[PDB]
Amino acid sequence: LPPCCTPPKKHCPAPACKYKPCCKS
Repeated sequence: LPPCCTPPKKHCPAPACKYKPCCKS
């Protein structure tokens, strides 16, 4: 998937968005 750190899918509800420095940090 594309950069999770984006308006489209910024939220990190699922694991797929575990590599989101914007959500982890």
